[PDB]
Amino acid sequence: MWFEILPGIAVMAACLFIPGMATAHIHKFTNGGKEKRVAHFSYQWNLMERDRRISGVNRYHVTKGLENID
Amino acid sequence: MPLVYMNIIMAFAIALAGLLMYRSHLMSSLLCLEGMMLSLFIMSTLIILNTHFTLANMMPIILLVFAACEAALGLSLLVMVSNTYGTDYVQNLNLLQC
Amino acid sequence: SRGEYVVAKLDDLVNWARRSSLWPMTFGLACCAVEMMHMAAPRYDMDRFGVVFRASPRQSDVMIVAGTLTNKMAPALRKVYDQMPEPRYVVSMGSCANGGGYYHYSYSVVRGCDRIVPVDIYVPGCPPTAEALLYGILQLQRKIKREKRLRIWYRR
Amino acid sequence: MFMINILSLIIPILLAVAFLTLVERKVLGYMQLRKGPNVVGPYGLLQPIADALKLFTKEPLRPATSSISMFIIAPILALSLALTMWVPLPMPYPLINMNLGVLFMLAMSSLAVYSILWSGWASNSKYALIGALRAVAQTISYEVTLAIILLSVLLMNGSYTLSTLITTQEHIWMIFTSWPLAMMWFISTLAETNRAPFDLTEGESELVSGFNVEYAAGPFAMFFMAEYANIIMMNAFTAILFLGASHDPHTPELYTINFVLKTLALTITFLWIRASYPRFRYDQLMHLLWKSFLPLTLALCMWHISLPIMTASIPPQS
Amino acid sequence: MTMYIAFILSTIFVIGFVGFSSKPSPIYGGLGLIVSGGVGCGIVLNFGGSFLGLMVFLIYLGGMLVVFGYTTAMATEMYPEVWVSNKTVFGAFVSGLMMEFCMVYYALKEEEVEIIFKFNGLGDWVIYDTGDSGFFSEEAMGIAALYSYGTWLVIVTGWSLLIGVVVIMEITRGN
Amino acid sequence: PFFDVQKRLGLDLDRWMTIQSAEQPHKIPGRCHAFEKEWIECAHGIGGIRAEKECKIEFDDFVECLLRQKTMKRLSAIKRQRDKLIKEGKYTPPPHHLGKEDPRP
Amino acid sequence: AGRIASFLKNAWAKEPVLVASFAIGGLAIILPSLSPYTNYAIRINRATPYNYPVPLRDDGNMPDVPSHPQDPQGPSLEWLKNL
Amino acid sequence: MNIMLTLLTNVTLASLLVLIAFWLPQLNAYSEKTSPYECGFDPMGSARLPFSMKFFLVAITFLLFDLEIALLLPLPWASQTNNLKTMLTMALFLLILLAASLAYEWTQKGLEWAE
Amino acid sequence: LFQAEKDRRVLQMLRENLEEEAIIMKDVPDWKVGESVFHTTRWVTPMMGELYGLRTNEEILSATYGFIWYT
Ligand SMILES: CCCCCCCCCCCCCCCCC[C@@H](O)O[C@H](CO[C@H](O)CCCCCCCCCCCCCCC)COP(=O)(O)OCC[N+](C)(C)C
Ligand SMILES: CCCCCCCCCCCCCCCCC[C@@H](O)O[C@H](CO[C@H](O)CCCCCCCCCCCCCCC)COP(=O)(O)OCC[N+](C)(C)C
Ligand SMILES: CCCCCCCC/C=C\CCCCCCCC(=O)O[C@H](COC(=O)CCCCCCC/C=C/CCCCCCCC)COP(=O)(O)OCCN
Ligand code: SF4
Repeated sequence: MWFEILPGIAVMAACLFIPGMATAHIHKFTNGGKEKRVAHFSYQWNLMERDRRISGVNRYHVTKGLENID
Repeated sequence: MPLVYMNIIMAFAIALAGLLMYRSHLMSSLLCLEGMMLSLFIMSTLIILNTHFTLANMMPIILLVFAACEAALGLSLLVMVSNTYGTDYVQNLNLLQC
Repeated sequence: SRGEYVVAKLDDLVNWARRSSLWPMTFGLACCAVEMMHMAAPRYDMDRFGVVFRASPRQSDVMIVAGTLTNKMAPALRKVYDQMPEPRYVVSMGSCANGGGYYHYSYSVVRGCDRIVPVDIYVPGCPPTAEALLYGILQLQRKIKREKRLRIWYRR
Repeated sequence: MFMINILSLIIPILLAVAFLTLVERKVLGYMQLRKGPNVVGPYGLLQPIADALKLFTKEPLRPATSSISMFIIAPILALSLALTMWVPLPMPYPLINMNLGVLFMLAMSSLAVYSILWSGWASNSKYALIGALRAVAQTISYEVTLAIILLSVLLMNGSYTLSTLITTQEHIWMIFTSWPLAMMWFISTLAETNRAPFDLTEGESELVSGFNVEYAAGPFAMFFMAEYANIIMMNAFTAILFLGASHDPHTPELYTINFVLKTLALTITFLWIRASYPRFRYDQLMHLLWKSFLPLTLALCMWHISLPIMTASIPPQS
Repeated sequence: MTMYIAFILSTIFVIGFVGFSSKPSPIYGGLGLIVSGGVGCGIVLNFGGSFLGLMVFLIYLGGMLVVFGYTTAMATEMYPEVWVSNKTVFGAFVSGLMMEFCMVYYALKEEEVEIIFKFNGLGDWVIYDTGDSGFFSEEAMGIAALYSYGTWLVIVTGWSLLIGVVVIMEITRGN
Repeated sequence: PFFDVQKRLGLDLDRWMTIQSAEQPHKIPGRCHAFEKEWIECAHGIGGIRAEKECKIEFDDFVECLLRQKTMKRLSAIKRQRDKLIKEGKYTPPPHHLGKEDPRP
Repeated sequence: AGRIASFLKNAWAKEPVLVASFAIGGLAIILPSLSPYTNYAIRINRATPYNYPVPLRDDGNMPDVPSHPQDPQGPSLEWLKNL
Repeated sequence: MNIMLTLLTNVTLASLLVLIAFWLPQLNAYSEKTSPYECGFDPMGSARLPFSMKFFLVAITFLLFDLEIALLLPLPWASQTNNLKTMLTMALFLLILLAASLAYEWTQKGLEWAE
Repeated sequence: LFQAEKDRRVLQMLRENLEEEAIIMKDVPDWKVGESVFHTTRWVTPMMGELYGLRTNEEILSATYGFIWYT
């Protein structure tokens, strides 16, 4: 044997690994590697737009620290 | 009045005209009734979302509910009509001519 | 040359794909159908060769005529043979489907299914053992492997 | 960059379906004292490739009596819906993050049923029409019970967001809280995907092949691919809903691994149930859903509405 | 004039309405109504009415399935009519499409009244609210207020549904 | 015709939904809350016949807030004049009207 | 009270699903009225601040209205912290 | 925008798969090949003929219960209201009416198929 | 702080639109620059057409469908 079923299952598992993992990596690579923001409500969207305007590069994930308050 | 309002109104008018014209089948008339209900629902929710009438948002759902009743009603009647003639033709519903 | 090599590789790929997936129709007529069922039994396990029964003719690649073919059944057998999408193959199992067998001189028996449909492999016996039918199926797989379609097309 | 994400979410599920069939065939063989596909490549690993190539190099058939437009449209719609269902699910993070993801899944589930009906009707065949009507009856049987079960389960979640189900089950699986609804949901998923003991639409022993009896070659392959993708999708949804894996924000790999393992276990259980039981009658299936599942589901819905209020356990995120 | 997405969706809505209004057999009528229902779901998705659109799509899809069973049961003929299989159906379809094109050209080209009043068009993105407030969804709380505020509505709707079940049973009793 | 049972018993069967300015959940305001409240207050108790004429200004403002017809006409005229000017070529819009501005929080 | 035992026996032997559903529904109906945590649930729902608390203008006659959030005046959620 | 792209991608892939499935293999269809399928013989009537349904009443009731579902769905949000007693009363009343309608149909042989 | 910043942004956008309209519409003889369409003198919240009307299409789309399409 019954362990001859295991290889095919493993292949399936490997295939089922690809989407989720890949998605996570994408959500990192395009957002500075910090877990792409979730905006379910208008307040979170307003925060994202405010950060995008603050950054100056038109990218919300470019965060500004305390060093910008001279 | 924006374009989408015109398009929804024209869809309602088209469905109404389709209901007012009978070809052979009662099922198509019932479908026209359901289409008019869909157009009404879309228009209602568009107006309620445009002007933030929060307490009005339950109205469209209620609308849909009563749609079912009409639809349900029609289906029931249609069955009986078939059970009397074997077809849903409106041409058979003419015994009350005399 | 290069084109001939490419079409030869395509022939190998297509032939392997076809022969590794043979779906006989769930079609049986008489005694030999029981031995065909015994070929699907755990001891022989035709499934392990990629061979699975499918009821619909449209989803089948092979027809195994296992049993006597009568004059009443010949039109139905021909009709289910026609509805098979091509490429299609026919395997004649048992003496009754081969040449009439025990009922060759009967008034209501078709003397061989090759009168109705073209037959690729003849399996002899009454009935053939499940091993004999398995050998016939593998012989059909080899015959499919030997075929050369795109190579002949390229030489046209 | 998003197109790459769509492709990396599309191709692996197709490979997994091709592979799932091999696993399914092999498991059934070993449960029936036989081997399953082993000659074609090592341990039958190349069987899916052979099946795909053979089906796609075979001639498709266009019946003379069939209405061609619907006949062609139906498999396209089925496969497209089966692929679209995957995006809402979060593993750990969803490809498309919907405020109402569960409603999206329910709506697409309804959409999938229509494709089965259309293919049968367009075939202009008696068996196809019987299969289409059987699918109509099956949907009539399972839809309302499925929706009410889903609402009752999500009442403990506080929203229809699928990602929140990870946070709700941070400490305990929901199977320990709503196991009657869990069993009913498993039966509802078996009926939804037309799987044994509810494979009445195909009906191999009764209706030859059922709705797709006239279908062959590529369209049949797409139907079969779609059927398997729906199976995997529904099992993944069940694993997300009832067996909440632990998500580490700094390592999504652990959640992905656990989610994959649970999905595979549920799929193997599906194959097991196929291997172990006979087939229902669709009138008997409707009677089971209505006279047995529906009253208890209504009672469970009332109980699950009451319990947060009387227990002071109302979930957040109004 | 901004990607015309809402305009395109409303145009497909009215096109499906013309499709099922010409009455090309109930199967294709249901197909057209399903297309229009999904399109209207998208239309109200664009404005922020996600729950209502999904609900409309969900209710209609379920409703449509029942119609298909009925059409097959008692609303079928030997040769179902399609939009191009009959002179009357094709004429109605073409007339509806031409009327839609005429009204849309009359709207974009000039700001003149057709039925109700003269309008502006210019894209529906203009009539938005600039609403920046809320950790919730206004539509969500509006619908949820059916149980706290809409006690009368709930009572009348439930009584209507119960009476409807009794009504269909009585009508299809037969005898 | 009208049997005002609600007024007789003080029941509030369906009056909570009649107007846009009547106790929305979570105190969420309507789009034209102020205009509607002005029209209602200034039209109260004087009857429909009088409130048709005496109350025309507030109802005019309320209808404008609902439908934004005059604002649409004004904006369309401004845009048409700007388009004609740029076609003639004597306008040169400023950088902040072309996405080349300095954003602020 | 004697025949009802026989009726429940017959129902449990014949239709256990209906008995279970009716029992669950009756419990769901009657239990919330007898529970002391429903008021806690109401208070928790009321204490969630979706809305911005608009300040009150000072007139010198509000001993019970805080001037700062940390002041002893105003509602407290220590019961929620201990709940 | 992204969901539109995903739907377009899925539809494009399925349509192209049909295209290759129909244009790659060699097509040889004749009248006997594309004839309608019965088991062995020609069908007597047509599949477009009326096909009796024995669960019409169940279909109408499914419609009504489907709309009851639309009524019940916003309950997760409705559970967050301040006055929980009235919301609970309304939800219980709605479900009791649903159960009562189901019981009424059950008792009057409404769930039995026509014979 | 967000409330204050929003007030400042909308005020500055309205002032930019007002100055731009004063520039463009000067040629029209009977055009009153900055004329309101409401009889009342109280503040009326803008309409999103009065703020982004003179701006590019991308900003219009980001303001109108930016939140809805973000999933
Ligand atoms: C890009 C999409 C289109 C193509 C998709 C291709 C998918 C991947 C390719 C699949 C790889 C498998 C092919 C090779 C497997 C053969 C294994 C070997 O055993 O075969 C032997 C002989 O090998 C085969 O003849 C060779 C087949 C393939 C030859 C070249 C491959 C060509 C691939 C080119 C693909 C490019 C297409 C591009 C389209 C756009 C004989 O085996 P056989 O005896 O029978 O069975 C075992 C029975 N036993 C037990 C008695 C031993
Ligand atoms: C007076 C004589 C009447 C004779 C005719 C009787 C026929 C009509 C049915 C009964 C009368 C309906 C009156 C109910 C109107 C609802 C409003 C009122 O009752 O208050 C509600 C009280 O809620 C109760 O739940 C009322 C309903 C309880 C009765 C159950 C329904 C039974 C009706 C019988 C017919 C239904 C058909 C099915 C029968 C089984 C809500 O109060 P509250 O929540 O504080 O405030 C909400 C406003 N907020 C949000 C600002 C706070
Ligand atoms: C007060 C709370 C109520 C709300 C909660 C209930 C939620 C939903 C449950 C009700 C749904 C509908 C009820 C079903 C009514 C069916 C009656 C009927 O006629 O069915 C009988 C079958 O049932 C009966 O025999 C009649 C009544 C049987 C008992 C029903 C419950 C009686 C009371 C049990 C619970 C008592 C209170 C709870 C205590 C639990 C014990 C500790 C006929 O059987 P058939 O299926 O048609 O025949 C096929 C096989 N020949
Ligand atoms: S060959 Fe022998 S075993 Fe086979 S069908 Fe004929 S008589 Fe029966």
